[PDB]
Amino acid sequence: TTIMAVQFDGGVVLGADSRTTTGSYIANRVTDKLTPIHDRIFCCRSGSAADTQAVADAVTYQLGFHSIELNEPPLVHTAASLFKEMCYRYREDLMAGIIIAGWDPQEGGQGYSVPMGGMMVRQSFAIGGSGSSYIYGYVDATYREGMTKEECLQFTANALALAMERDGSSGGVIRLAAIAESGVERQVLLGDQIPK
Amino acid sequence: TTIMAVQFDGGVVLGADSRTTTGSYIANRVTDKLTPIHDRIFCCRSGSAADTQAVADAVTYQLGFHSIELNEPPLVHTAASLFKEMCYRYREDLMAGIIIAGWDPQEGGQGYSVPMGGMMVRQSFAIGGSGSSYIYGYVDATYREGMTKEECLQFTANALALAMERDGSSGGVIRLAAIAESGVERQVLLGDQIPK
Amino acid sequence: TQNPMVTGTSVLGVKFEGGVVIAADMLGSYGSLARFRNISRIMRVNNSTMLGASGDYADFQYLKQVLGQMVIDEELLGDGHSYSPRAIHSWLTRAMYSRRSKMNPLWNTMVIGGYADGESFLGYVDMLGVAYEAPSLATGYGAYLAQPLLREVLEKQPVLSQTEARDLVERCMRVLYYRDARSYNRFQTATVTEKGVEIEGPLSTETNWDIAHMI
Amino acid sequence: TQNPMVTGTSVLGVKFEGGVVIAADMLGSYGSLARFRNISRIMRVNNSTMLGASGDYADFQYLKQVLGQMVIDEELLGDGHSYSPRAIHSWLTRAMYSRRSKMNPLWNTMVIGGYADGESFLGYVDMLGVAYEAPSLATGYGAYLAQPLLREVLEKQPVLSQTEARDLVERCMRVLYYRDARSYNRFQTATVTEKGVEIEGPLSTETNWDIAHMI
Amino acid sequence: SIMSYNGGAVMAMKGKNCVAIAADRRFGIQAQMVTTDFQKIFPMGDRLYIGLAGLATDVQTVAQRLKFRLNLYELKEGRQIKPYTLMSMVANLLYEKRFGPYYTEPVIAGLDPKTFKPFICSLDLIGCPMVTDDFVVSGTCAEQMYGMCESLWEPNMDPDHLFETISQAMLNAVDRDAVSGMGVIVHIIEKDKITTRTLKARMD
Amino acid sequence: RFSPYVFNGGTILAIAGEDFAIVASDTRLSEGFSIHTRDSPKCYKLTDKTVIGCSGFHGDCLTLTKIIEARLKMYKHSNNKAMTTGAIAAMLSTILYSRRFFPYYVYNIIGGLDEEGKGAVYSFDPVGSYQRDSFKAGGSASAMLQPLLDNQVGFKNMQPLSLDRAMRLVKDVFISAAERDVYTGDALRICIVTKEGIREETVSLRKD
Amino acid sequence: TTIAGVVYKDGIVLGADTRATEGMVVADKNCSKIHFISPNIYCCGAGTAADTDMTTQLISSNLELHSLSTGRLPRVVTANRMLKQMLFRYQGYIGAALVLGGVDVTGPHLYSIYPHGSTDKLPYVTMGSGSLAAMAVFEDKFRPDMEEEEAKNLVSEAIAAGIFNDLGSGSNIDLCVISKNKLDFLRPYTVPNKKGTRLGRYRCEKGTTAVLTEKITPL
Amino acid sequence: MEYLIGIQGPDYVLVASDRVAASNIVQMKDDHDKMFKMSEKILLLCVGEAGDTVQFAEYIQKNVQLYKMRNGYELSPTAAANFTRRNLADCLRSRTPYHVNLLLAGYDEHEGPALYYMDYLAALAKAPFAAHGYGAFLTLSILDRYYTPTISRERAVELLRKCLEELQKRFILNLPTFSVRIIDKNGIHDLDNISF
Amino acid sequence: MEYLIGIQGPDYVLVASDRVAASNIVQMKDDHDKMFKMSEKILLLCVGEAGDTVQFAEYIQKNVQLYKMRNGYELSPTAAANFTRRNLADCLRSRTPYHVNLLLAGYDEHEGPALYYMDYLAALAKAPFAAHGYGAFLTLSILDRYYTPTISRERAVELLRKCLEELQKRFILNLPTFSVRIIDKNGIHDLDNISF
Amino acid sequence: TTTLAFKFRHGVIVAADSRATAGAYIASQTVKKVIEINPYLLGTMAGGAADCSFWERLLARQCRIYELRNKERISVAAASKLLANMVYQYKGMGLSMGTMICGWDKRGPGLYYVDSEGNRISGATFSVGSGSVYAYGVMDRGYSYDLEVEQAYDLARRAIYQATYRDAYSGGAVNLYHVREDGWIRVSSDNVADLHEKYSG
Repeated sequence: TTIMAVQFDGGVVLGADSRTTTGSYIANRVTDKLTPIHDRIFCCRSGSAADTQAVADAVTYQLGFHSIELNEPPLVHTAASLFKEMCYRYREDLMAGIIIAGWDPQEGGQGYSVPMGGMMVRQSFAIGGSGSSYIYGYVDATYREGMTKEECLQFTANALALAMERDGSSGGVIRLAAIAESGVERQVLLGDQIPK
Repeated sequence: TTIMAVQFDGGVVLGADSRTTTGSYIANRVTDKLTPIHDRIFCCRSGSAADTQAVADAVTYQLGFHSIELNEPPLVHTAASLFKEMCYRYREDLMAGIIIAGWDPQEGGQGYSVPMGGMMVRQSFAIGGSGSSYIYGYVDATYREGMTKEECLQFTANALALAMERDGSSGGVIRLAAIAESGVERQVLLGDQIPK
Repeated sequence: TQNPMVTGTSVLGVKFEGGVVIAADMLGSYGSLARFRNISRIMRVNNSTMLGASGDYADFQYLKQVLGQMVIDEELLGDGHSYSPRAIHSWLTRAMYSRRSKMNPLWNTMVIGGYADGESFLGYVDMLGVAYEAPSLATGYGAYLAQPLLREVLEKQPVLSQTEARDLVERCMRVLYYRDARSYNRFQTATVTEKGVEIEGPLSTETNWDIAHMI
Repeated sequence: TQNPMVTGTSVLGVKFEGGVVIAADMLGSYGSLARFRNISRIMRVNNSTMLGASGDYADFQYLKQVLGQMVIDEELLGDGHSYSPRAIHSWLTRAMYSRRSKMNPLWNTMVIGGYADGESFLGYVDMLGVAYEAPSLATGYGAYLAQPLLREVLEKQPVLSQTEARDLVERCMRVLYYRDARSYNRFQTATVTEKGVEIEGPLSTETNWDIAHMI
Repeated sequence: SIMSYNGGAVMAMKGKNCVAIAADRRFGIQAQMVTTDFQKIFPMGDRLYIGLAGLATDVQTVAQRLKFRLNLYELKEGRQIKPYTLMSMVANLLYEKRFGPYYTEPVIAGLDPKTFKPFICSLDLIGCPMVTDDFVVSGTCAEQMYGMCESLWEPNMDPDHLFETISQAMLNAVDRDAVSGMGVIVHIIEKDKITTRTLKARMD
Repeated sequence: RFSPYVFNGGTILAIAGEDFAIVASDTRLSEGFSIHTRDSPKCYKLTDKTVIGCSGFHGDCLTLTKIIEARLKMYKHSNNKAMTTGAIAAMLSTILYSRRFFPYYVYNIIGGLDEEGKGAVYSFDPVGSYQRDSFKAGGSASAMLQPLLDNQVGFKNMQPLSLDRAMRLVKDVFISAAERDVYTGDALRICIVTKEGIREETVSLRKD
Repeated sequence: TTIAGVVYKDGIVLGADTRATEGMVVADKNCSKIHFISPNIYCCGAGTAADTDMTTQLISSNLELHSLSTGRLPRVVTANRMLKQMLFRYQGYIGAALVLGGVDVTGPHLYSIYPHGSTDKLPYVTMGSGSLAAMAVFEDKFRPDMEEEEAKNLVSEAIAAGIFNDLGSGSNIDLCVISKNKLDFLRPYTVPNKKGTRLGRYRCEKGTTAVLTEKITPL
Repeated sequence: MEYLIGIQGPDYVLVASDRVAASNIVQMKDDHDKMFKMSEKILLLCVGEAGDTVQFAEYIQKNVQLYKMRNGYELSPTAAANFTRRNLADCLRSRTPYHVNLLLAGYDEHEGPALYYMDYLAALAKAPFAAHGYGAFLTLSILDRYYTPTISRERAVELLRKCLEELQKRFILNLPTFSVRIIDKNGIHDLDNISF
Repeated sequence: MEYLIGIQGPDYVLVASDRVAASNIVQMKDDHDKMFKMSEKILLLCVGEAGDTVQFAEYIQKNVQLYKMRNGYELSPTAAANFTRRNLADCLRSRTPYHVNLLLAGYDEHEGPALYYMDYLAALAKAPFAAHGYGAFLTLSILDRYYTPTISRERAVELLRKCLEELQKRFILNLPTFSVRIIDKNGIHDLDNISF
Repeated sequence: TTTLAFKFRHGVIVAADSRATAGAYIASQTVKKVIEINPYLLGTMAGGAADCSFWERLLARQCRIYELRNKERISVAAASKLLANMVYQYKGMGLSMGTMICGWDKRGPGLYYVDSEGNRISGATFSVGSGSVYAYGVMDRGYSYDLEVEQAYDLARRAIYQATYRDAYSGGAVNLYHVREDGWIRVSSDNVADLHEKYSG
C-alpha cells in the first residue's frame, strides 16, 4: 500500500495504488482505497482492511449526524479529530493508518496524518503505507512551494509509480483525486499511462 | 550506514557516511568505511565491524600474494570472487555486506555488490547499508547514461545527504573517492559543504 | 499503552535566579526513521507553569487535552485562586500511579517548571509514579550525557543568572547532538519568569568536525 | 543454509514434438524489496541440457560452478561420451539428498530439460531429494496458478508443436504476473531442440486492466 | 485426544422400509476396562433412536438435556417429533455451547411417523447436520467401518440381509480397534416391530 | 526451522497364495494438498521371483531401493548365487536398523516365492522389525483395507485362494478405498510373481 | 472446497463442489454449499461448515423480517452490511468465507466477504482451498458482458479445475443462475466422476452371525 | 494413594477402605475415616484431592438429609447417585472443579442392593464389584478370578482378605489397616477391622 | 527409595540396608542385596540410579582386588575411600556421570574401625553414624538422642531395632526386611535379618 | 503386551500374548514374543520390538562364538550379564526393552530380568508388559514351588487370560513354553476366544 497527499493553493491532491494481498497472493488488484467521508473530505487507508473499513463507516455516520444538527458543512479538523479519538481509544486492537484530506471554506485545503497509535499532525505533503519508505528522499528533493494544481498531479503520479516499481505489496493502477472548491475530480492511470 | 558506488566512462565513484553506533549511542562519529584492498581496488563495508575488518584483512593478504606471484596488477573480478567464497563459506557466522569497486586496464572501472549470503552481481550503480532504503526512488529517477566524473561526484553527495537526513543510523561526514587510471582522489564534505 | 511507537528523545531543565528554563528538540521518531520533524513537545499550562514531555506522543497529546480543560474550568469560577506549579506535579503523580496499577501505563517522562510567589519549581514525574524535585533535570539519554555537565556547574556556583543558564542549556544540546542517535539539530526553549511564559524557537547549534581530518 | 535471503520465484517447463522449453523471470527479491532486476536464472549445461533453478541465489550460483567444472572435466577426455539429461538429474538428486541428511540443505528447486537420442527429458528435483518426471513442470506458486492451465491443455492434446508450447508459456507468465506478489514483467525463455540450446530474452507481456473501470 | 479417553463406536444403516442402529458395549478409562453393559443408544420415540459416542459424561448429559427438551415439546404440541426436527434440535443444543463444546458426535436413525420413510443422519462436534442415503458411522474406528460398509452395503436390503450386513461390518471393524468392542448391540427398527439383539464377540 | 520429512501418500498391498504372490499399489504422488504426478508407481522388481513395495517419504524410497540393488549385486558376485527372499528380508532388517537414530520414513513390503515354490509375504516397520504374514496392507489406507482382507481371506467371524479370486479381491478393495481416502488413486499397478516369472497389469481409478 | 461466481450481462452465476472431508477422510460426498438467503439473493460458504450454516440462517431470518415490514424486495447491500458487521463484531472467530450475489432494482451485484469482516465488490470471485486453480481460469478466459451459456461454461471450467487439481475438492458441480426474470438452481449440473462397478459378490448369507440374546417388541 | 473396594452380593453390599492420612513422606494419621453416612441405608465413599472430598461429601449429606426432612421419606440409592453425578457434572466446567473419585453403596426395599462407581469426570456406572486407587490394578484380577454372583457373606469376607493380603505382598505403599462395613435390610453394620 | 544406615563403635562397625527392589508401583524383589564385599574387612554399600550402582561397584571391586593380587597386601579403608572419591569426582564432569550414594565400612589393624559417607557429588566425610535415604530424616534424630561413643554390640543392635521400628510406624513406604552385617578384627559376620 | 515366567521344581515356564498395536490401531495378532535364542536359552520381548529382536540376535551370535571357543555352553548368568553390558553404552539415547532370560544349567534352572534402564535381577517369578499388574494377582495367589506340570501349565494360561481380559493393548493367543534340563519344548498356542468358553463355561 502507498498513499499520499499534497497541498496546493486552493486544495489537496490524493493518490493511491490498488493492490491488496494475503501473504504472497494478490487477493484483489483493483482495490479502491480513497473513501469519501463527506462531500469534500476524503480518507486514504492503510493496514487491516476490516479495521479501516469499520472505522471509516463509523466516522461517516457521526460526521453526517453532526452536520445535520449544525446546519453547516463540516471542517477537516473535525473529521481528523473523530478519527484520532477512535484510533486512540482502541490502539491495542486496531492496526490502521489514515490520511485525511479535504477542503473547507474557513481554512482552505488541508491534510492530516493519523498514524498507528492515534496521533494527529498537519503537513504540507504526507506519505503513508508499507511502500512509502522508498520515496522519502524523492519527495524531500522534488517538493517545492507554490506548486500549481497540474504540477501536483504529475508529482503524485511520479512518486507513486516509483514506489510501485520497488515494493512487493504495491502495484496495480494509480487512482488520483483533486479536491478544491468547485468539486472533486477523479481519474485512473492504467498501464500505458503510468510513468516509466 | 549508507554506502554507494556509481560507474562512469573511465572509472568509479564511491561514497560513504561516517557513523558507527552501539544501540542508540554513537560510539564513533568519524569512522572510515572505505578501505583500499589494492592500489586501484576499494571496498565499502556494512554490517558487523569485526567481521568486515577481518575479511578485508584476509582478502588483502591473499590478493597481495597472488599479485606478487603473477607479476601483474590484479583484476576487480578477482577481488570480488575472493570476497564471495569467504562470505559464502561462513554465511552462518558472518553478517556483512560489501561493495567492491576499482579500475583495471582490461575492463575499465567496475562495481560489484556482495550482499549477505555470498551472492555476486555487477551493476551500473549500487547502493547498500541500512539507510539505503530511503533513496531507491531517488537514484532510480535521477541516474542517466553518459555521466561525467563531476556529475557523479555531485549525484553521490546528494543521494548520501538525503539518506543521512532520514536514517537514525547514518550521519557524520561524507567521504568520497574517485578511481580512474591516473590514481585515486579522496575528499571529505564537512557540515558546511553537505547539500541541504 | 504496551508499545511506545512514535517517541520523543529528551527534555532539559534548569533553574536560575528568577525563573526556570526548559529545552527540547522538534522530532518524532517512529523506530529509527525520523518521521515527523516539526512537532512541539513543550506546553504552556497557565501564566506560571510550563510542561515538557518525552516518550509516546499520543499519550502526551492526551494529557495535554486533559490538563488544558482542567485549567480552563477553574478560571471560569472567577474566585482569585489558581493552580500552583506544585499542584500540577502532585496531580500528575497520582494520574501516573493510578494507571500503573491497572497495568495500563502512560509511556511518558514529564518535566514541570514554574515560578510562583518568588519561589522557583522544577519537578520530575516518571512512568511508574516516581516523582521528585531537583535544581536540574534531564530525561532519557540526557541523564547520562547532559546531567554530569549541569551538575558540575551547579556545585561551583549554586546560583546562576539568566544568561549563564541560557548558555549552559545550549552547551548541552550540542553534546547531546554529537552522541545521541535519535537527536535533531532544531530545538525549542521555554522560559518562565515574573513576566510569564516565553517560547522561543526553532534554534540551532553550531558544530565542529575538525577531528575528521586527524583520521 | 538455514535462511533463504535473496530468492527466485518460479520456473516453468513444457515438452513438445521435438524438444523442451523452459521459462523464468529476471528478479531477485530480498524479502519484499525487489532488489536485483536483471539477473539470469537459466543455465546451459551442455549442447543438449539446460537447467533452471528457483530459491536461494547463492546456492544456485554454487551449483552452476560445480556443474560447469564437472562438464568441462568430462569433456577434456575426448573419448566420445557425454552426460545425458538423466545423468544430471540423478547426480543432482544424490547431491541434494546427501546434503539434506547433514542438516544443511541447499534451498532450491530445479527443473532440468534436455533432448537426446530422439527423446526429450523434463525432470524435477526438490530441496529434500524428492525427484520425478512429468510432461509439464512448475515450481513455487506456479504449482498452484500455472499447473492447472498446462494440464488442462495436455489432457486434451497430449502432443503439441513448438508454437503451441510457446504460446502456452506466455499465457502462464501473464497469469502469474497478474496474481503473484513476487513476480516481474521481464522474463526469459530457453529452448532445446535437435539444433541445440537457444536462449531468448528479455521478453514482456501485454496486460489488460479493463475491470478497474467496473469498480 | 479427548474423544479417545473412553472410546466407543456407533453406526446406522438404511435398508428398504427399515433401519438398523448398532453400538459397542464397553466402559473404560483409557487402557483399563471398568464395565461391559454401557448404554449408548437411547429411544426418543416409538420408532426413533439416537446414539452417542465420545466422552461418557457428555454422552449422559446430552441424552438427559435432549430428553428434557423433547418431553416439553411433545407436551406443548400434542404430537410425536419428526426426525428432521430432532436433528435441528440437536444441532441447536450443540451450537449453543460453541467455544465450550460437548465432546460427542450423535447419530440419529428412525422412521417418519406419518409415512414410515427411513431417516438416518449424523452431526459433528458443534452441530453440522449431514444427511445420507446409505450409512453413517461415528467413533474411534470410523475408518474401519467406512471400509467395511463401502464394500458390503447394497441398495434395497430386507431386514434379514440388513441385520447380517450390519453385524458383520461392526464385528470386523471393532476387531481392529484396541479401545472399542467387547459386545455389540443391534436394533432393527421396522414398521410394526423393533428387534433387539446382542452379538457374540471377542472379549479380549 | 528445517523439517527433514514430508508425507507423499501411497498405499501398498500384498497377498500370498498357494503358488503365486501379488503386490499392488497406486501411482499418485502428492504433497500437502497438491498433486505432483499421476504416473509414479511404487513397486520395484528385485529378482525374477522377488518384488518390493515402498511407501512414505519419497527420497528415502529412492535411496533405499538403490541401496538394496547394490547389495544384491554384491552378494551375487561374492557368493555365485541369486539371493533368496528370506535372505533379502533378513538383510533389509539390518539395513533399516543401521539408521536407528535418524530413521527411514518408509513402510516396506516384500513379496515373492520361497524355496519350495510357495508364496511369501514379509512386512516391515520403519525401524526394522519384520514378520511373515499371509496378506498385508500398508500406507495411507491400511486401516481401511485390512478389515476386508481379514473378513474375506481369513474367514473371520463366519459360521484355498485361486489367482483369479485374488485378482478380483485386490481390484475390489482398491475400488472401494478410492472412494474415501484423499491421498489414494489415479491408477492401479499389479505385479504377479509365479513360476514363469513376473507379470504386470494396470487398471484405472477415480481422478478427482 | 471451491466456490466461484461471475457477473454476466443479465445476472449472476454461482458454482460450487460437493465434497466434505474430516481430516484426510471423505465424510460426505453430496454436501450442499449454496444457501438460500432471499428469493433474489444467494450465498456460497467456505470454511467451517457449522459457522456458515448458522450465519446464513440468521441473516436470512433478519432479511425476512425487514422485507415483511417494508414490503419491498431486499437489496444486496443490506445483506452485505449485516454480514460484515456481525463478522467484525466477533473479531474473526467465525471461520466463514462467503461469496454473496443477487439482482435487485439496481442490477447484478456480487460481493466477497472474509472471516474478519472485509468486503470486496468485484466482477468475478473465487474462494476455498482450490481458489487459485479457478482464478487461473478466470484470468485466462473472462470477458465483460457474456451470455448466459458462456458464463455457465466458464464457471463449470473453473470448478472442474479446482476439483481435479486439489485434494480437498471433488465429486459433482452445482450451479445457480440468478436473473432479473428467473432463478435456476441446477442440482447437479455435471457428474465428472463415477464409482467403479463391483466385481465380487460378498453377500452374507442368512445364519452367518452367531447371536447370544434376542427379544421382540411388537408395537 | 487411597484405596476403596466394594463387592455386591445377593442380599448385601460389602465395602472396605484404608485408614491412612499421609502428608509428604510421613504418615499424619492412621485411623482416618473415609466413609460418609448419607442415610440409614446409604454409604458414600470418597477419595481424591485434599479439601474437595469433605466439602463435596458434606454438601451431598446436607441435601440428602434435607430431602428426608421435607418429604417424610428417604431417597433411594439410584436417585442419590444421579443427584451426585449431576452436581459433579455441573461443577466440572465452572471455575471451581472438584477432583474426587466416588463409590456409592445402598440398599432398597424393592430393588435390592446396589453399588455405583464414579470417576472425577462425572461418568456413572453400575457394577457388581469395583475398586479405586493404585491397588485396583493388583486387585481386580483376583476379584474377576474368584467371584460368583451367589457368593455369601463369609465367602465375601474371605475374598476381601485375599485381596488385602495381595496388597500387602506386592504393593509399595504401607497400608496396615482397613475398615470394613456391610449394608443389608437391617441397615449398616460395622465389621471388625482387618489389620496386618 | 532405598535406605542405608551405619553405626560405628569402639571395636566394630555395624551396617544395615533394606532388601526391596521395586519398579513403578509394584515390588519385584524382596531379597535384594545392596552390600558389596571389596575385601576381607571392607564393605561398600551403594544406592541410587539403576545401572550406575552395579557398574560403579563392580569397577571398584575389580580394582581393589587387582591391587591385592599385584602387591601382596590389601588396601586400607582410608585409601579405598579416597580411591572411590577420586574415581567418582573425575567422572562427575564428563559425558558419563554416575548418580550413586555410598557408605564405606572397614577395619584396620592399627587405625581401628572406620565409616565413610559419600554423596553423588563426590564429597567424602567421616562420621560415627550415618544414613542415606528418605528414612535418614526420621532416623538421625533417634541416633543423636540415644548414641554414646562407648556403645556395645548388643546395645547397638537394640538401637538399630528402635530405628527400624520408627521407620515401620511413621514412613509411608513398605520396607519389611533388613539385612545386617558387622565388621570386626575377625572379618565380616552376617547377623540375623530383622523382619517385621 | 504381557509376558510372564515362573520357576518351579520341574523347570521354568514362560507364557506370552500375541497382539501388537501402533497407537490405537491393532497392527497384528500373530506376533511371536518368545524369542528362541538357542536350543537351550529363551528370551522375551517387551517395549520396542526392533530393539529386542536386534540385541537378542547379537546375544545369540556371541553365545555361539563362546561355545565354539571354549567347548562349553554359556550359562544364564553370563548371558544376562552380556546383554546388560551391551545396552548400558546406549544409555539415554532412547532404547526401550525389558526381557526375561530363561534356561537350565549346572546350578539348576535360571530366570533373570534385564531392562534398558540398567536393572538385572534374578528371581523366581516375573511379569513384564503393560498388563503385568493384572498377572501378578493371579500368579501370586496360585504359585507354589511344588506344583505339578499340568498345574503349572494351567496357572500360566489362567494368568495370561486374566491379564488380557482387562487390558486393552493385550490380547490374541496365549503361547506357552517349558524349559527343562535337556532343552525347551513348545507346549501350546491357545486362542483366547476358546479359553473364554473353557473357563466361563
